[PDB]
Amino acid sequence: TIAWLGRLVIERIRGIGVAALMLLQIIFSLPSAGGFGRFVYQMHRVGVMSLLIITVSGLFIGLVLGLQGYSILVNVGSESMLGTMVSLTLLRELAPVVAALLFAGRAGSALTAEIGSMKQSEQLASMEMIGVDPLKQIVSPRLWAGIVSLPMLTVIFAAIGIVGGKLVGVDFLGVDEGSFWSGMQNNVQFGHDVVNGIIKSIVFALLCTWIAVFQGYACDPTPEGIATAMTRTVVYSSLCVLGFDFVLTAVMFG
Amino acid sequence: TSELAVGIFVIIFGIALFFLAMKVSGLVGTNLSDGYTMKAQFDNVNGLKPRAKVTMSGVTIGRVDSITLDPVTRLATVTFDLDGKLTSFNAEQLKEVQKNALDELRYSSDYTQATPAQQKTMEQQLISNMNSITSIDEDAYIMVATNGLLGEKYLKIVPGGGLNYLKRGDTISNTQGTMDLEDLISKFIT
Amino acid sequence: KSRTSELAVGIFVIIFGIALFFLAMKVSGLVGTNLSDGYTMKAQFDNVNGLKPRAKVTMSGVTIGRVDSITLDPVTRLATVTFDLDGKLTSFNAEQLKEVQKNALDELRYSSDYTQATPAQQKTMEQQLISNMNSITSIDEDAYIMVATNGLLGEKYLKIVPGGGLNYLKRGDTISNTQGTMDLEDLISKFIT
Repeated sequence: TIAWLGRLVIERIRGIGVAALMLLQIIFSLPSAGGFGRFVYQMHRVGVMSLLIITVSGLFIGLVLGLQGYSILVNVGSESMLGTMVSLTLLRELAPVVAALLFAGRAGSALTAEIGSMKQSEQLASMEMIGVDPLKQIVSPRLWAGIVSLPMLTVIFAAIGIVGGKLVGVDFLGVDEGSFWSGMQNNVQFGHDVVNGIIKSIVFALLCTWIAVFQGYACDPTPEGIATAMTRTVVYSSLCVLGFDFVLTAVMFG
Repeated sequence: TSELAVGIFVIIFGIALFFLAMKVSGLVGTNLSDGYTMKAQFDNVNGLKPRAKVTMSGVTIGRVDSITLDPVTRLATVTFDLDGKLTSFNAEQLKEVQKNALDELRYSSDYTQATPAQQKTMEQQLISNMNSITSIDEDAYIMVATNGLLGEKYLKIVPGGGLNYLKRGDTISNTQGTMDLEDLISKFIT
Repeated sequence: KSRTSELAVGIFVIIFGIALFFLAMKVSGLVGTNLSDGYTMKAQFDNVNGLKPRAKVTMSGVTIGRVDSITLDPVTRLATVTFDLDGKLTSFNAEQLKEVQKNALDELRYSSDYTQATPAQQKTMEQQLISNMNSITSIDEDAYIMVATNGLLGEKYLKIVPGGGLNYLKRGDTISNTQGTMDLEDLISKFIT
């Protein structure tokens, strides 16, 4: 009856312990430099194949911020405020979260599904007998592609969001280019409004990809488990991004 | 074993269900305070908001509760909510008032020309009255006020002294005025 | 695969406990920290209209502390405000203290009359006047407090105006000399109407 929940919680938490151990091995020892020349290939499916989604969302978010900012800011200071609010919002809160979640979706479920199949088909297992450690051959380049790709995407998301904001806020709705640009320069500091967006992005890139690899590399070889793993990678990295985003922003701007 | 699964079930499960309800109602609608209420007349409550602050010496005492109009006198009536721990405020205060009564009463012809029975009657009504006051003295004004050169609204409730108190629930009578820019302009006032 | 199971839980407990700590600790950068040596002081006022908890305290325009609480005494009609001052700025460096202790005594014994006291009395006064200074800050005997406005719009804060005294107040004591704000209808009643 009740003990059921008890057992569920106990096992899920044991699994986090396992994930921590896996992460340690993959990051801790990677001497096979000759085979890491392929991670550039792996990046194709994490980074290159995801620009379309990040770019389109960045444009819609920029345009939305432009319109909502404007309808509020006409009562307070659009001439000075569209610039400052569009750029701070995108650099501090949205590029690191919206790109992080779209990424967790598009790259995250695809990646976990792929590791999942590698395990389910027994293909991965056959490598143990050939002496090729699957963590160094299969997992390593996938985790690294995730680390590099999300941060570069995060920057693009914001770059597009700025275009979106200006396109409506300045060009269709009647605001000065001068004060838009100077306002942004007056209030946006590289140190640390641009820099903190990047730091949060690295944290999310590691946490989110780490989960996707871990769940794909599941214990139970049952077909039902692939769909379960895919749903869970989206849910867990999604909450983790929001949880960590809160703490990091609390420090960075508090 | 079930030994652990049961302990794990209870923790969090039995916290989280109550947690969601208590961490919301305590923030959006459930409260408890030793509140008292009082009524007042005004000639012109221009712009005073329904949730504006009420103050004595600048310490927040309470809140504006409700602002209404009497259509046949064309007067405004405003009700207050005052927090008693900051105004009545304890038992010692009653004793201090009784002491002040011993100093202020019987300091005049009221007792000099009165028989002991009349003097006792005056002391007895004093106790009855003071037993239910919230320490705003009868000489007090009420007026409207504001945060500053821009912002929201409030009510200063200053005082002026003497052994005469408004009973809790009564109406502060001697009130006056507002400030309005329309009239300052027509009168050419600085 | 029974043996691997245990280790896995131990890893969880440690990584999780660390994560809980990280959150509890890191948020202190903004919430729950006094950011000071923690000395407190009290003062009373006639009118504190527009102060907030967390308004700044200053000396010579340098941020020196915080306004922590405001309360009203119903039978005196005075407000009581409690301060939090930072000892790194308000205490004397011990070397500076040596100077303060000695110049304070030179005035007290020579401009004033301690040298006319029985030498035993002179030593007693010097010994406690000075050991008492292990309890003091730089605000002297005649220091004022008054409430202050910040900008031409903004929240009200508290100003300390030192200078002219010889002795010092002990941390935990009450500053006696205070002056209240002016309300707008009463600048008008005093200077215009």
